[PDB]
Amino acid sequence: DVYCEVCEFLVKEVTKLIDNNKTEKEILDAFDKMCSKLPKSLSEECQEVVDTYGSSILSILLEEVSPELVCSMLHLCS
Repeated sequence: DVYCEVCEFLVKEVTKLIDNNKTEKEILDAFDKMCSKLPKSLSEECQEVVDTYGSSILSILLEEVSPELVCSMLHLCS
């Protein structure tokens, strides 16, 4: 309800990049600018999530697992 919020944030943003035809390389690189979207309170936690979870989020999304389930699958939400 903290690492969960940043996790829901990232999932959506990555599925936007998926829906806009970004290669996987391009999304890994778009992780640095993603946490810029957020206020400073959250940024640090955000970069903690990108660092351990980012590419695992992307891969699961790329397996066609529902965006909805990603964060709880990874034990960041729920």
